[PDB]
Amino acid sequence: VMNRLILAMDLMNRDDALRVTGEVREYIDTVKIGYPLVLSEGMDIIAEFRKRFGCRIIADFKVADIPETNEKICRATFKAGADAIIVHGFPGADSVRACLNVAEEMGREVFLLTEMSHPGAEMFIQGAADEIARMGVDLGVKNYVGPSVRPERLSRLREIIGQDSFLISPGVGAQGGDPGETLRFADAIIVGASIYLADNPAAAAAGIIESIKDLLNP
Amino acid sequence: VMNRLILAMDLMNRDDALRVTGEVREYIDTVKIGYPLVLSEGMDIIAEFRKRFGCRIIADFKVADIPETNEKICRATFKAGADAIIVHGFPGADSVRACLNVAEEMGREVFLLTEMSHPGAEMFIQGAADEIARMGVDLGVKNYVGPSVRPERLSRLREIIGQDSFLISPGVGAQGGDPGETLRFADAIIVGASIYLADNPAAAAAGIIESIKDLLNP
Ligand SMILES: O=c1cc(O)n([C@@H]2O[C@H](COP(=O)(O)O)[C@@H](O)[C@H]2O)c(=O)[nH]1
Ligand SMILES: O=c1cc(O)n([C@@H]2O[C@H](COP(=O)(O)O)[C@@H](O)[C@H]2O)c(=O)[nH]1
Repeated sequence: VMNRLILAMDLMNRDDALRVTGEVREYIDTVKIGYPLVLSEGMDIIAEFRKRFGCRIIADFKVADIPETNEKICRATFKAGADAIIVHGFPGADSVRACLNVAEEMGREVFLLTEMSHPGAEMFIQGAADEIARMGVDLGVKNYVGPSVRPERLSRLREIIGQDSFLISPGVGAQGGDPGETLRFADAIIVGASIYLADNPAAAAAGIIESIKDLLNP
Repeated sequence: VMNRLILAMDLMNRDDALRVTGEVREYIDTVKIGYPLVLSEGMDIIAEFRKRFGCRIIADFKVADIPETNEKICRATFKAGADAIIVHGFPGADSVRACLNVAEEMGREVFLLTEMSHPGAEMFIQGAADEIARMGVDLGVKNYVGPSVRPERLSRLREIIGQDSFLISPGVGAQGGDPGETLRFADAIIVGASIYLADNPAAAAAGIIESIKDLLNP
């Protein structure tokens, strides 16, 4: 992940999407694309992004259905060109395994979302996060997503998943997470509104990259 | 819901979807449309279904993001003409409230998914299900989704939500739930593959209904 910085492109608008991303392409080669954009402009928006930019794309679909439906979702997502897909753990091991199977059958990647950055996450998710993380480990998951906003559960997550696993962390910028601190445990940070909304996308990104310049490489 | 029967249109081919749904319109006026089809053909498939069949559409997106992102998803979804959207409870009250807001601010409905039909659901969901349903009641949620395959959990769900709430239940047909016993608690059953993968979907819909006959009306 170039500069350890993944853009969360949640603009809901094909033209502003391709424009903010084009304006920051110099700084990032990895884009997270979620339902805000995909439901607004269609799954073809993924390809148009691979063409224009030759970036990597993480489909942030928070897959959370029964195993049979999860398989269909993954299959469809990977057909539209996504390099990876983000899957919920709370639905349990069979739902996560359904995604893993399709991923490998198609040589792509699954990220397991173990925990979330918003206040409601404390209600049910936080209490299960350790067991969801261990479930991921037992399942052979290598990629994880954890919240930058509470650094101390990132650390626990790192404990459980080992330094072998790849960890990416949202909640940076808009939600108040510190990029520097997050990267103590996370391999890459995810940043949305801080970049794509601000007056000067390019400058907001470069300001972020400077702030963590001592954390770049390799 | 006509004949208390909701078609889960999980065909991923547009042509096969528009056609099988066409063949059962006699029997059903409410279609659940989920990500298998939407990710294959686009959000426009919802409006198209609406302007061919004049049916209510439940957008089964198992919304499960932070509040900010949930809002964008609900807006995008309702703008493509969905009458309702299905939202996960596990991410907590703020995420669910986020959807309830767009819905109320757009005269639409939210369904709260409290518990699921697959074996994996026992891992984390089952243990939180009562508390998630109670959270639903407190938020003022009026529509719910619960699994037909675990009849004692349905009964339990009905206790908590009241007879005032609308309850729809999947897992009938393919996953082994019986329509009759389910409707003892649920207002409507959801049926997917046991209809849409049948040689004569029309026929299959009738066998379910004919067999449901004593539970029809009002
Ligand atoms: O726990 C999580 C998991 C996420 O995927 N996200 C996602 O990360 C992005 C954060 O964007 P923003 O930088 O504007 O806060 C959003 O797309 C959101 O859905 C999150 O905020 N918290
Ligand atoms: O607990 C649940 C919740 C669901 O939404 N569903 C959905 O209901 C439908 C059931 O389809 P089928 O009748 O072919 O089993 C699928 O779209 C599935 O994702 C489910 O099976 N169990």
